[PDB]
Amino acid sequence: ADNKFSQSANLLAEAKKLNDAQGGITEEQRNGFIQSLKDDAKTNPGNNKEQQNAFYEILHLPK
Repeated sequence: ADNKFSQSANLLAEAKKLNDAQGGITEEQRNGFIQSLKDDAKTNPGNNKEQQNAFYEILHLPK
């Protein structure tokens, strides 16, 4: 029943490890995460407002 969580929260944990193992991602790498957050989530009203919060954590970290 852990399917209601968007992959964003999963990528939060996963990218945390991935990025470190890669030795810090470059600017273009994050564009390969932005698409991975929602993929094609249709932009569900309210839901994506929630997704936006996770979006805010992946597009930048040292900035």
